[PDB]
Amino acid sequence: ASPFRLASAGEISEVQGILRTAGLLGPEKRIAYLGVLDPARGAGSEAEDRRFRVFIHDVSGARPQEVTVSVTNGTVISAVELDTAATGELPVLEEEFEVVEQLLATDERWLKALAARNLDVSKVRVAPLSAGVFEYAEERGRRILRGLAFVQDFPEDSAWAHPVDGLVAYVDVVSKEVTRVIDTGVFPVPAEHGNYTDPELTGPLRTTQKPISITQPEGPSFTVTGGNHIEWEKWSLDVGFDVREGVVLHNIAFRDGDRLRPIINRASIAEMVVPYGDPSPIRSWQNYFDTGEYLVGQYANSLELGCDCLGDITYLSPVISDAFGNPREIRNGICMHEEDWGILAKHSDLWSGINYTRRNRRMVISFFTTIGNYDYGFYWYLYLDGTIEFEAKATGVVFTSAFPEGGSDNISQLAPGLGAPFHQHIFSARLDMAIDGFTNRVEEEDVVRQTMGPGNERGNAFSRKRTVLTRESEAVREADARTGRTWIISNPESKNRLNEPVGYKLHAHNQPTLLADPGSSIARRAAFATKDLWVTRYADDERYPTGDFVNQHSGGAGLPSYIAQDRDIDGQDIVVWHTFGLTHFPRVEDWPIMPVDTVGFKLRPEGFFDRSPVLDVPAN
Amino acid sequence: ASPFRLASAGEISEVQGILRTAGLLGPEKRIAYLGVLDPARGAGSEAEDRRFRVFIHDVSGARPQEVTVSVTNGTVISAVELDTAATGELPVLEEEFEVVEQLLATDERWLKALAARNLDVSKVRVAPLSAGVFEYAEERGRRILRGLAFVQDFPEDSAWAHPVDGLVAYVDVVSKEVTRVIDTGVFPVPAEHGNYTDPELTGPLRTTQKPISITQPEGPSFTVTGGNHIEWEKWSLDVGFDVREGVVLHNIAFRDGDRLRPIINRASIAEMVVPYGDPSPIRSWQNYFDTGEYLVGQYANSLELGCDCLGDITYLSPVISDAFGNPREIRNGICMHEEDWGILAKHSDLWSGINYTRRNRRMVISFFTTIGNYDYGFYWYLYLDGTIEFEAKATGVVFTSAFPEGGSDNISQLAPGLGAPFHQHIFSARLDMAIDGFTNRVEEEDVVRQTMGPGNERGNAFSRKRTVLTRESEAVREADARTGRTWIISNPESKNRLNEPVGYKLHAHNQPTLLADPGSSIARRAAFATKDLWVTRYADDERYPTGDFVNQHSGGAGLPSYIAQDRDIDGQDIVVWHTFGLTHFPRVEDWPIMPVDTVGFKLRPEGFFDRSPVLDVPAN
Ligand code: NI
Ligand code: NI
Repeated sequence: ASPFRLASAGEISEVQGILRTAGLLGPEKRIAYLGVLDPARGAGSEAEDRRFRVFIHDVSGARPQEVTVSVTNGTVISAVELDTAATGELPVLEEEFEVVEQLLATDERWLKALAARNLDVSKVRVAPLSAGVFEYAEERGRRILRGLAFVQDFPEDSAWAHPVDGLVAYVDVVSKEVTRVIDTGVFPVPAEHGNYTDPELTGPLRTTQKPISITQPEGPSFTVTGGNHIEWEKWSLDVGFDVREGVVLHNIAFRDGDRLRPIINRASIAEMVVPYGDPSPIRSWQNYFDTGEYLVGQYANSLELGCDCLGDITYLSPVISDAFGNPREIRNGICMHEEDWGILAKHSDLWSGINYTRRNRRMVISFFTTIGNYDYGFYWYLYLDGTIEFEAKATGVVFTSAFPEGGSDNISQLAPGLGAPFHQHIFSARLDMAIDGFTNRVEEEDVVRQTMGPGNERGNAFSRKRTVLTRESEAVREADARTGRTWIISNPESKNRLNEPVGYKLHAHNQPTLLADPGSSIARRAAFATKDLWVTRYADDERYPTGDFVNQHSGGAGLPSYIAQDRDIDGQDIVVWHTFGLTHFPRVEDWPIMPVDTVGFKLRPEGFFDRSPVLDVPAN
Repeated sequence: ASPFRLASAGEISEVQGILRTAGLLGPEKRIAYLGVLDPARGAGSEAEDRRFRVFIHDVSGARPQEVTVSVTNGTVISAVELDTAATGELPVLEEEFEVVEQLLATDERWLKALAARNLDVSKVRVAPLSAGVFEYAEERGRRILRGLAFVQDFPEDSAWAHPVDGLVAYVDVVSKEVTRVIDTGVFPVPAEHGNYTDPELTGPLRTTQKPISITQPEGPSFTVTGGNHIEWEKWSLDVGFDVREGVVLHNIAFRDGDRLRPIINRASIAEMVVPYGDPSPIRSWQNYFDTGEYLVGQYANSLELGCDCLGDITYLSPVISDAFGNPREIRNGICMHEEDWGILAKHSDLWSGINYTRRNRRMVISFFTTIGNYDYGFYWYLYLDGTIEFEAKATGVVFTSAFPEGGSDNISQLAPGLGAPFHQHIFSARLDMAIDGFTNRVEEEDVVRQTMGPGNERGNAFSRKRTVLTRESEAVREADARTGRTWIISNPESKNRLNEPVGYKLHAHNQPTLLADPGSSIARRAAFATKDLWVTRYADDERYPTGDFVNQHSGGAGLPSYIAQDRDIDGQDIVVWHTFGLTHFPRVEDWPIMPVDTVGFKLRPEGFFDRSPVLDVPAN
């Protein structure tokens, strides 16, 4: 079918065979990542080559390998051994989750720390946390996982309510050694439970909510063909899914009359990092790259009808590979539906006597993932007027600690003795731009204030200025909410009827960027997060802002390296990388389970059309 | 019943009778403004005293009067004659709108200007606009309206497509004299029509949109008692309606257990200003205060079921006074409904095996108004988690001009020869705070970055700092998006279970504030718009950020005068005034009719509750 169709179970199986029948797949080999590759840059590509990229880990301790197979041709295109100390470790394997707790349970240092706290080892849950890169020389080259303990009073108890502060362990997951156990001192383990389904906590449930029924008696207005191709209200796109990025949007275009006009070639959340701002050595190394290290697509939930997605929902069940190369389906992992969006346009004109009102609607493509204590909803919206928007919804259970006696400048109190370390959830949307084709350019537009005087005697004038970003070395931009700064992506060789380059304007939320000291390890490893907007020249090997192997990578791996190429981006095939995130100082209201907090960005047509593209929407 | 109930037709008729009886409402008198006053500050009130404030205009040129009557007691509490040259003219009367075009139709200077452009006077519409305060000394003390011409080719033609640039006229609407006709030169009058209902422009209407039905089989979850008292999912409030302010929310409180806890005593949009940034003399005086000068409430549309408000809607039809004191009902002028709001909270816990998902909902209270070419929707939202939000939706037809041949730094092109001068739509939300009562304070909270070194060896630490605003002189604040600046309103005498003062945090959108030069007439008249947040000590006569009389009134009233009192606001009855707006550089997509653009703000609980207030929300 389409070269952008979702990976089939058969294709995953065929990859497994190909790797097996080559000595790449076997006994101590585990697939840490597998995903289909996007078609190469071309126009008359009438020869389909479905290729898959795989990261293969070796349990014995042997060197991992990056292999690209061709499923169409049943071949191995490349297979390279990786020097992980140089290029970074492979993505954390799901099967290594339990390992940190298991190994620590027989460690005398650990057991001693628990005994001192009178904690039963069988009730101590341990979180498999990414290690990052700090001052531990012995960790370079080794696949380390750090562990923080949470007491679980019983099977259905929420362990997050009972953090064990003053203690942290480091574990080499291949040699299976507890490399270290640090105990800075005993902290009271918070006693209150955070069991949000416990009637004693919830109280009598409300009986006041009457139903809100959302139906489509004639079915939805969008069509799904070729498994993942969507056609909706002039919009056209292909919904892809990657185990690392999650939902990826391909070929977003708009049928402007006779033309199917491209806007965005590929849209994805290429990275997601959660840096913590607690200077306690128990947590100061804590930075979770949910997308890069853990792979958010891998953990997508199976969304239930009527609970997660309301109304007329069309589901996609993406297929992924397990650690052995067998295909695993994520049933109902992606929701697709259209929802009413209030008033689109309205005017009651006195002079003409015409009263006009039209309703708005948006196509929604979403999924929800669970990464330990956090749960994130990723939502992509396409609007009738041409607006494209992304929204991330952060919920789950807050990552806890003990609340220090005498307070804290970096931790807030949730319950008696229970603290919540300050942190941020920072995202990177990778937008492979295609405004009316690939010849694009980006301009930074600032509102311009004018001084009262000659030519502006009443001092009421205000303007705007646009600065073209010509080389990558000038394409690392910061927000300026004060001057209403935005960035416009245009095609200098495609003019609208008023002879102006067609374009789309990116409206950012202007939330704070990475707060960590610039010389910090996280500042270097997640350099993308220190600036709001980056523009690079497209390159098939530049996929993530943090690089291909984020786990225990030293620093400067992605964007800072690409940007260093200083390529021409003025009227070229370019990619926009927008950093946006939430800064959290958890409140009592976030405990025991946090209500959704949101962040995102949007792009609106800016002289893309010759007039409003919604004049043909009826009153119905 | 409740002293916060909406004005009834009988009450308005009684005010008329009381005024007539007092000799204050003879045949030459007109009611420019009539509204019910809120109950006085207190507790033990001795029965009801429904009072109404009225601004009385005199068509014969006599001085207007401000009068307060007690409709309950049949008395005039006060009546004072106004010196308009000093304190400001009364709001524009609806009847004076038609006067501008009518008077100009027989003016020879006007006729000559039209003849020079070959325009038929019977086809030239004149947009009657507020005058402002400029260098025209003869205007001081007179009621002036300025006029800009638009050609209307036929009865149902949209005149905005055909602006007549280079011409403007000033008219005294009382003495009925054209004071000035300015013609700076002819400009081609744009020829394309902007008729969005013309099949020739719309093209064939889409047949692709299938229905989205939203119903509530068991009715809505909120209850309406006493005409305007709403109770929904723990929230309690009274929906009032004022002709100047539009929808006003009273006594917003949350039922936390046995306690009905107040949050906001009164919330309204106390002012709106639309300044233009085109330095052409034809439009450089252009600034309307839709709320203050025109009274947005009197122009509220009657909303259509299914079109304007989709779902199970409960309408309020507010009653206002006509120019003579007779009651007039705005049928279905306010929509009240609850809408589904996606996911509220979600977590799939590995350790406990418990998968939890809850849906969100919001109570919506809204109205839409039309003032000339603009249509604005005002939306207030109450969420399950305790969040309060306001959203303004700006639509209608763009205010046009000619597009200068050699381009423009202050006007954009929409169609051939058609321009759209740059402008802003700035709002002022007046929040009379009552966080767990009237003893409140405001703190400005900035995220704090920390330097790597002693105490922060890994350079990951980040904090927050809060500065209490103690006196009015230090309560005029600006946004700082870069440092995640927010403002927290707390009650220093009411502490949550963790012994922290309860509070609510205001999250602003950090959009650009007033762009006009600080020395401009508009910067002084709309002084409130130059700053993001102001905090004043409550006073019953400090109602609007611009004063009681905005029309043709210079600086001297409003917030700048209030603030000078430098009152104590640290743990006192205080009022928060938040400026938030849209900066518009119209684009081709905004022509022929503008798709909705939005702006707003929200307040989220900040340690107000002892834990999440939505744990009792059913699975459903
Ligand atoms: Ni968080
Ligand atoms: Ni506008």
